[PDB]
Parts: sequence; structure tokens; C-alpha cells
Amino acid sequence: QKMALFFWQHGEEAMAKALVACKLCKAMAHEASENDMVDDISQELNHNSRDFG
Amino acid sequence: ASAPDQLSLALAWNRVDIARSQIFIYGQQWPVGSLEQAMLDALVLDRVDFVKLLIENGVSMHRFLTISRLEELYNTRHGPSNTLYHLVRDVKKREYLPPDYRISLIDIGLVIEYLMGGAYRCNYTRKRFRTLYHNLFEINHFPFPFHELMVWAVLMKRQKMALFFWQHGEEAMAKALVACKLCKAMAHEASENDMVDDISQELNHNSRDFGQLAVELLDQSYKQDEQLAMKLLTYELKNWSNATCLQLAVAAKHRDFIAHTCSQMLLTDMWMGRLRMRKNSGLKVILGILLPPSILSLEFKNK
Amino acid sequence: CCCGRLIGQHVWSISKHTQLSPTDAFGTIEFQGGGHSNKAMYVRVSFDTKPDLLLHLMTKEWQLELPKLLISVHGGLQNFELQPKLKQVFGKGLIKAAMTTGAWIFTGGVNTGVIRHVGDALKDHASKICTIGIAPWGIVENQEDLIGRDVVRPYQTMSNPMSKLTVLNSMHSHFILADNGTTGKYGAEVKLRRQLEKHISLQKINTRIGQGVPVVALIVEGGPNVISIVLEYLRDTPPVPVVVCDGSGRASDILAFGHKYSEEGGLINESLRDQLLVTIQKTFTYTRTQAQHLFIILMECMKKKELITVFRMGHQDIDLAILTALLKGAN
Amino acid sequence: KSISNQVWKFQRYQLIMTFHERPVLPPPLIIFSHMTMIFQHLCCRWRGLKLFITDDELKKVHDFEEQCIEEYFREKDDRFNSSNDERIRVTSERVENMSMRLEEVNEREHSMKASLQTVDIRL
Amino acid sequence: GLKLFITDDELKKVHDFEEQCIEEYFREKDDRFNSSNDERIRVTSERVENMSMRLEEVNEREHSMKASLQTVDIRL
Repeated sequence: QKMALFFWQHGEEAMAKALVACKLCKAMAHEASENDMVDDISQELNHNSRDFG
Repeated sequence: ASAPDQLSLALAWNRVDIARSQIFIYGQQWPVGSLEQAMLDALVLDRVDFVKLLIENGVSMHRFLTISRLEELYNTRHGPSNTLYHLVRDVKKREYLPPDYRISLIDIGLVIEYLMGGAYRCNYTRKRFRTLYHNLFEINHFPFPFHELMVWAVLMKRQKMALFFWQHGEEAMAKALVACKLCKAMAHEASENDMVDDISQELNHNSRDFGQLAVELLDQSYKQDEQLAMKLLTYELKNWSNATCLQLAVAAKHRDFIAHTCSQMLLTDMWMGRLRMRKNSGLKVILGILLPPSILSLEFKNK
Repeated sequence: CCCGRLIGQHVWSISKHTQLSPTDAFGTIEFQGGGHSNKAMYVRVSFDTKPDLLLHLMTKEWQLELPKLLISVHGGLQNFELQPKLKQVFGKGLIKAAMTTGAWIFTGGVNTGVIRHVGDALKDHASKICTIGIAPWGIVENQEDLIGRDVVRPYQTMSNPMSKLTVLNSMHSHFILADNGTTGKYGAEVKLRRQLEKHISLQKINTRIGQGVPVVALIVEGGPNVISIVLEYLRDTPPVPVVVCDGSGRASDILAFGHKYSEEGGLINESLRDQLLVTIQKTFTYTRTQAQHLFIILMECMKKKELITVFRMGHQDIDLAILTALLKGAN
Repeated sequence: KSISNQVWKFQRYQLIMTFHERPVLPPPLIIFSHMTMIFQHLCCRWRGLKLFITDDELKKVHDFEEQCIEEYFREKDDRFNSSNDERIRVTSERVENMSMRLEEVNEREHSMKASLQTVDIRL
Repeated sequence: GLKLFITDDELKKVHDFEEQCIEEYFREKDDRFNSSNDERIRVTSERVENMSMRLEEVNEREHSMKASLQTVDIRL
């Protein structure tokens, strides 16, 4: 996550990067909750999607 | 003067710093049994910082805590008030009281059975300790002294002493859940006898704090190592009537212990057995029930 | 007597006429008192033994893994005082370096001086790391309490304020007791500790990033023996680096005040050299006849400034200087 | 509604333990599983979340649990000493100590300045 | 629809614009973090730490200088 934030600051087309990161984290949250992984994983991914959003 | 009398004056003044600076110094010739009797006086008076001083300087709590010593800790009145007399009277009335009743360890064991409820059968009430009580009133010592001392401090309303006895020792999360159940049950017995709001509200606050200790210890154990956390929540507590921490917490109706990712992950792993075809289940379970060929197209966990 | 013991308490060969006997007292110490109880093994070792057999002890018979660092804790023998925040940042950086590198700390062991500041560091830690002590057998208080083969002996924190004997610190994890046969005299542990550090530093490490298992020796204050052992450290093959901590006084402050104004070792101006000589002669109360000898010994130290690393406090723990000198003295 | 999720995750333990305790066969066919339990028990006697641990592994659980208590108490101590209330408290205490100390330094500076003026008069 | 097909020369100016607003946003959260009450309490506490050790040192130095001045006045 912190690596993703550093990679967000360094680079261009960063708004598109942030929105794709938001969709990817929310979709990984839904996909991990679909397989019923540990709720920390899914809640962390939703927190990451809310962060990039 | 002699150092036992100096330490007795320090217990009287409630000033641990004075004893720390002067009384426990190099060369002080402590006699035989001085620190054990001083520890007894410090425990019956609820002077927890002096108990910390006496365990820091060396008292060997395993050698101190015997049958007679814990019994004297139960019959003392030189401290904060307790609801122990009502509880012992109720369990001796239900099992079947003079005002000079020297309350036995067996009777306190019955109190732990009554407050804990369910199928908790305390080591005090077990037959071997009953023959030890019937033949004596390291055999008379206690293998896990901090357990019995925390049951003492919880049962007689001494809260800071209970926190201190929670900190030192092992099997502490089970100790916290047992303390939560005992404080809630004493609160419920006090409110069923509809006494002052202070005793019921304070015992409910005690159970909430000790359960919160159990939850925060669960969170720390889950952050360090998940597998040993699962091992912590499931092993047979030989000292706590052959149960697990999950059984003790569900006995305690304690909601946010079994709400946490560790306990839910363990229950989910128990819920589906050795079956790894466990994504979007339910419909697959019904299709495997109705179709006996449908089991062979399902993933299974290895041994 | 010459050995310092009582005349009727009996039962190097020069004037002490010692006879070489097998070892008899070794085991485990149960530290009662002084807060938490800590178990610390102890072995009495003669001062003229081979270091490879002590290495075999510490590897096989003690279940201690080979570390990545040796943070020596050499300093002043007498008891002194420091700033509270300086001792706090010293202890925090020491325990931080000890957990990051898995180091063995060769603290002196007897509870007087910089060893008591190491015990203050371990009180801040309060929860692996080894803290092997090199202290003489003749100076430890209650010598009869530690007699016993494989017996967990009780050892209280009893320290008489008028006794010449000094009790050990209760929170070292291990102990080596250098026995030369005498009582109450220093110098029995220095040569054994040097040959032990040399024989550890000749061992190739598992990672082998530098040159074997590296050593970083730390100095706080000290007398002329501190200057002599820094001279031994720098002229050692391999050249083990030295971390010094000023703001305390004695030899370390003189070393840092020289190191700030030395340039190319001997490039010191006349007024600064005279000021250093007069602070040696008066502030440290040394003799003026040996002041020039200590100055030229300091210059022999000062010819190799590339490994002497200082620490100025003024967050910014000592582990910065420890890891920097670790990377300097590794080749 | 405030407690819904917690009530659900509580009642999960009850129903998982219950349906682990129940036999393999449904209630209309449970007589068969009952007779197989009777057959197993009468050939082994007349002729699920309780991990029984050995002593050494139990000792590792105890050491793990103790270091969890140590990390808990040091985390609570760090959180109490980094809250705003305790910081403002300790800052107030040192500022009072500083103001007294600075007054003392100020008076000693008055003494030193008078002594310096007298020394300049005497030289 | 809304999809404005942008040439590379305009795209360079949009990219540079986005770089400036990212830099302003990061320095703006840095200013908010260094003007929030929590960090101000923290820095005030640490500055009082360092200065209190300094002031205790100054008191010891003061006593030494006063004693030295008194001894110099005595030896004159």
C-alpha cells in the first residue's frame, strides 16, 4: 500500500491511476469476500479503495 | 526497631516509597517467616504496591501460598467489603450458617461452581483435593498460585490486586474470561438481591474491563502469530475445568471475543470440516447432498 | 597477603605460587531480588586458557548462536554519573542495535561504573540478545554462594557499601568468571577477553558480508587503560573500529575533543595541543611527566582516524554511530 | 440493530458446535447411525475444537502468551504517554520547574554581574 | 461523447498541470499536519525536553562560573 502511494506521487496520469486503483481494491475486496477469506483482508482492501478514492 | 515492625508501619502508612528507600536495604537481617507474614498482611489489607515490593525483593509466591494461607486470605475482614458471605450462605443453603463460620476452600469451590455455572467443576471440589482437605484439616502448596490468588481477588471485590495477579503468571486469557464470568455472575446475584447500584454497577464494570483485557490480548496474539493464536484459543485448560477459552467466553456471553477475525476464522474452519470447495458454498452443499456423484467434483483439504 | 585474601582462608606462579587445579564451580544463577528473576549461567575459566575451547563452550554447551555483532562495553571501572537523557538515548540506541544485529554485549559484569548503565539499558528493554560478562572471580561478592556443580544457586542483590567486593549486575544473560587465583585485584579478565574477541572475530560468519564476525567496541569515559585498549583495538589485525561517546568526561571527552581538531591525525595546532595537555594534567589529574607519553600514545591512536567514530547528542540514537562504524570496520 | 452482527457471530458458535455434535444421518434415518455408535462402543468397551496439546508445545504457548502480555502493557504505556492529556500535564510540570530555575539563574546572574563590576573596579 | 481527443502538445500541459496540483496537495497536507494541535503538543513537549536538560546544565555551569569568579576575586 505505501509502495503504491509512493508510486502514485511519482508519475503522470495519476488521477486515472487512483481511480483504477480504487476499482481494483474494491473488486479484490469483493472477490476475496466471495471466497470467504479472513475479514481483515477484505476490510483492508475496502480501506485501501476508500483511500485511493 | 526490627525490620518486620518497620515494614508493618510502612503498611500502616500506605507509603511504598519509604520502605523502598530505607526498609529494604542491604544488610537488613530479615528473620524466618517475616516476609511471608508481611505478604499475608499486605494481601489482606489490599496494599498492591507493597505486594509488588515483596514479590520484587523475593518472597517465592509458590512457597508462600498454601492451603491455610489461602484460607486465611478468604476469612479476613481487614480490608474492602465483599459479597462473599451471601454467596457462601446461598450455596451452603442450596447444597443442603453460624456467624463464626470459617469458610473452607471446598465451600469457595462450590461458589465457583455456582457462579461459573454450566458444567464447571472446580479443582477444589474434586475428590483428590477433598481427601487433601480431609487429611490436613509440596503437597499443601499450589502448582499455579497466581490462578488461585486471582480467583481470591476477583471473588472478594479487590480489583487492582486482580489486575496485578492477572499480569503475573500464565494461562492469563483463560483467567480473564473466568474473571469476567465471575464478576458478571456476582453482579447478577447482587442485582437479583437488588442491593445498592454501586455493587452491581461496579461488578459489571469489573467484568467489562476484564473482558476488554481478554479482547485486547486476543488482538495482540492475532497480530503476532495467527497459528499460535488458534492454539491459544483451543487447548485443554487443565486448571479451568477441562475447557477452552471459547467455551469460557461463550459461557460469559461475551460478544466481542467471538466477533474477532481469529475466532470467526477458527469457527469457519471448524464449520466446513476437511472441505476446501468452500467459495460460494451452500448451493454446492445442497447439490452434493442431492447428487451423490457431486462430491467427487469438490476440492478437499489434505491431512 | 599478596593475593589479598585472609591469612587463614587459603585452602600466576610469580609471588603467588599457584597450582593448576581442575575447575569446580559452574552452573546457573537464580537472581532473587532486584525486580524480575533472571537465570544466568556461569563458568569459572582460568585466565590462561585457549579461546577455541571457550568458543566450543559458547556454541555447543550453551546453545547460543553465532551473532552478527560484538558490542563491547569497555569503560571506566569506578562508578560515575551521567545526564539522564544521555543515559536514556544511550540505552535506547544500545538495545536497538542489539535487537537489529542480534549482538553479544561484552559488558564488564561487576555493578560499578558503565556496567550499571548497561543494566539501566536492559531495564528500559525489560523483555534473543546475549549479555555475556567478563568479570574476575576474586572481586565478586559472595564467592561461596556460587560454589556448586550444575546447581541453581541463589544469588541475592546483597551489596555492602563498605565491602571491597562488588556484586554482579542481576540482568546479564550469561557470565564468565576469570580466575587467576587472587582476590580483589583487577587485570585477571583483560587478556582472556581480548583473546576471546580475537578468536571470535577470526570465525567466518554465515553471511560473510564483511570479514568474518565483526566487532564494534564502545568506550564511555575510562582511564589511561582505555587509551591503551583503543591503541590495541586500532593496531589489531583486523582493525576493529572504536565508537566513543563524549559528554561524559575522562578519556572519551579528551579523545572526542582531539578528534574534532586533529585533521590528518597529527595536524593539531600548538594552543589546542597545550590545552589538551593541561586538561590531561589537571582536569583528569594525571601526572605531567606521563602527559607527553599519553599524548604520543594518543597520536599513535590518532594515525588511524578512519575507524574512530564519535557520537554527539543534539532522536539521533547511538545505534547510528554503531551501524556506521560497523560498516566502516568490515572491509 | 446496533448489536446485530455481534449477535450473529455469537450464535454461530452455538450452532456450529451443535451441528458438530449431531450424527451423520438425518433424524428420519438417525436410528442407523445410533446403532453404528452402539456397535462401535460395544466393540471398543465390552471387548472438535479442543486441541489436546503436549507439554512442550504448551510451554511454547505459555511463552508466546507472556510476550503478548508484555507487548500489550508496553503498547498501553506508550499510548498513555503519547496522549495529549499526559503530554500537556508533563509540559506544565517542566515549565513550572523551568520558571523557578530561570529565576534562580537570573538572580545568580545579578550576583555574577555585580562581582564582575567589582573585579573591573579592582583591576 | 465527452471524450475530447487531445493532441500530445496539449497533453504535455495537462500533465504538467497535474504535476503542480499533486505537489500543492502534498505540501498542503504537510502544512495541515504541521498545524494540527496534536503535532504542536508533540513538538512543544520535545522542545521542553531538550531545553530542560539544557537549563539544568546552565544551572550547573552558572554555579561553576560564580565559584570561579569568586575565587578570582579572592585571588586579586
